[PDB]
Amino acid sequence: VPKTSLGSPPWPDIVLPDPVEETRHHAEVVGQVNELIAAGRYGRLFAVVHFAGHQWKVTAEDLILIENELDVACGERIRLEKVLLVGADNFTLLGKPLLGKELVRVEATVIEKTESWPKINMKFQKRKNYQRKRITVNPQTVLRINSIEIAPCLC
Amino acid sequence: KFTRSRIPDKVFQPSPEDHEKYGGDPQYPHKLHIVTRIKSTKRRPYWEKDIIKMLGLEKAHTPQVHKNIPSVNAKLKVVKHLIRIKPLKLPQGLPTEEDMANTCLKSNGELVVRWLLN
Amino acid sequence: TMMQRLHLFPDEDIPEDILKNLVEELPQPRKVPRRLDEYTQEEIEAFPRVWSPPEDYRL
Amino acid sequence: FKTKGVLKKRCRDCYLVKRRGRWFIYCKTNPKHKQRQM
RNA sequence: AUGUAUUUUUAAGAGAUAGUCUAAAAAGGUACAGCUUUUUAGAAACGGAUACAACCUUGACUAGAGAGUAAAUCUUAAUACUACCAUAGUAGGCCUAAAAGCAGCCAUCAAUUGAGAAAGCGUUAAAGCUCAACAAAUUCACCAACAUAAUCCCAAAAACUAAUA
RNA sequence: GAUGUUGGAUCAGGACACCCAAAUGGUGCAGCCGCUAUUAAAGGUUCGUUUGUUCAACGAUUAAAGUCCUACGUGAUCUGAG
Ligand SMILES: [Mg+2]
Ligand SMILES: [Mg+2]
Ligand SMILES: [Mg+2]
Ligand SMILES: [Mg+2]
Ligand SMILES: [Mg+2]
Ligand SMILES: [Mg+2]
Ligand SMILES: [Mg+2]
Ligand SMILES: [Mg+2]
Ligand SMILES: [Mg+2]
Ligand SMILES: [Mg+2]
Ligand SMILES: [Mg+2]
Ligand SMILES: [Mg+2]
Ligand SMILES: [Mg+2]
Ligand SMILES: [Mg+2]
Ligand SMILES: [Mg+2]
Ligand SMILES: [Zn+2]
Repeated sequence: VPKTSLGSPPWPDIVLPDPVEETRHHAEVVGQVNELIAAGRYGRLFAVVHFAGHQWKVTAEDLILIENELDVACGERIRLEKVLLVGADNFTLLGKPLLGKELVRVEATVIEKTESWPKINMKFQKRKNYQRKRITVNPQTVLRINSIEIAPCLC
Repeated sequence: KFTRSRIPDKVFQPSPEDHEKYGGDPQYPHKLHIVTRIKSTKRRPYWEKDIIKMLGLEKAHTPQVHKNIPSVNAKLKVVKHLIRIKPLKLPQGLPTEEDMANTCLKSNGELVVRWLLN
Repeated sequence: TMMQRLHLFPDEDIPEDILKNLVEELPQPRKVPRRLDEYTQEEIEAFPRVWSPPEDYRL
Repeated sequence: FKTKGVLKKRCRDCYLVKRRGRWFIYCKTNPKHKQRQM
């Protein structure tokens, strides 16, 4: 097997660590990040949330506009549950494909209940004499996001 | 002319390795079909549109369940190129009353009776 | 407009102005093959002589 | 010369050569056998 | 039987009755039409076939700064012919101006170790050139292809970091 | 609820299936003429008698007096013999 431009597969060789060393290394790394959470060294967190059929990027003091009516009194404090991502300058927690409740918590307040600005929808047809004009008004809900807290427990 | 055609019986006589290939059990045939509609009924002759209205296959990519009796099998045969057929499996057995609220149908073609405990 | 931001030079001669403001070197898309004389004697000696030539044949 | 669809050697002395990405029939004995494929 | 919810009657009503192409069976014509004439199917997307009425994917609402998929992006190719050598009855009969293998009929014989009573050209007929036969060797093949139009070519490019994307 | 239709005049754009000029193969090519085939479109491609005529005949010449297409080019430029 001499070297010809073909006989050698065109890509870098794959170096894959042993599962044992990886289990140790993981236990250790998770341990360390865990020490950062316990310490309180995370400056500001941002989260990726799944709400009302969309995904969002959320941080404390921020604002989002949800496209349908929720049944909540105005000013109540909601706790969002399905959480995809959590991240901070030094570290990031990734859910498969969801983050466990005990690990992280994100609490928002509903600010505004509104009807959306009129959306003009009109179908038309060439010389069939067909027009249909309809104006749409959509109930909307604005959320202030208050807090993202992250608990020490990670194993 | 164009016609309703026919399928000769040889088509439907399975070889021994087709059992191994599709994972059907050679000894016992299976009870229920899960039939999904993959393709459109447009551009197709009216009698096929009929068959698809009878099978309850009205809108695409929704599963349906049917018996494996010869009567239903005939119609399926007529439309067999528009549909997807898979045997329904019941690992946990038949659903009883208490489990009616907890039923779920997985893409294996597999019915799960107890779904999402607490 | 973007056509204006492209600068083409026939050889390698470029005004000090354009040389001085260059950030980054792009990788060559095609891998240029070597000639015969390029190969280190190590590499040529290292490659198998595939067939056995007869002596009485003139080359 | 002749422009032809199919070249065929007319005698024993026609040799068949490819030049300029065409097929020619050249003949030294008689010139009238010269042909050129199109 | 079976899978479904449709069908028949009764009472009122109109429009419509100047169709196109695609697949299939046929007619007529030129086994010609974006041709005409019937019978059975399909179609008339805001997505593909760049552009597009008929082909293909899909059937349908109203919002979303979400997702999974469908038809589909345009690739396919095509080559050579080589040695060395050549006497014999006998220009076999028959014809024919001549007829000598080689104008046609008959015969296909027999020397040499090996050479057809001859497959080519050639000559008025001869004469003369090569093929088949040994002798010397080496062997690898054979089934070959096809000019052009009128304003100005018609994405640009590209052998390759892994795709049931 | 109009895309005004033959031939000329003027001005020509293009094709190459070259009539001339330019390089060449083959010849039943000695040379002179020729007859065929290949490659080449920058430039040329006449004046008259008779017909409304394109076509055609005929006189005289030219290196030649090409074959075509462009709404049988071109009438809000011209001419109407037809
Ligand atoms: Mg009509
Ligand atoms: Mg009528
Ligand atoms: Mg056509
Ligand atoms: Mg019909
Ligand atoms: Mg389109
Ligand atoms: Mg829908
Ligand atoms: Mg002799
Ligand atoms: Mg003998
Ligand atoms: Mg008008
Ligand atoms: Mg001109
Ligand atoms: Mg030419
Ligand atoms: Mg010209
Ligand atoms: Mg005209
Ligand atoms: Mg005129
Ligand atoms: Mg005009
Ligand atoms: Zn020859």
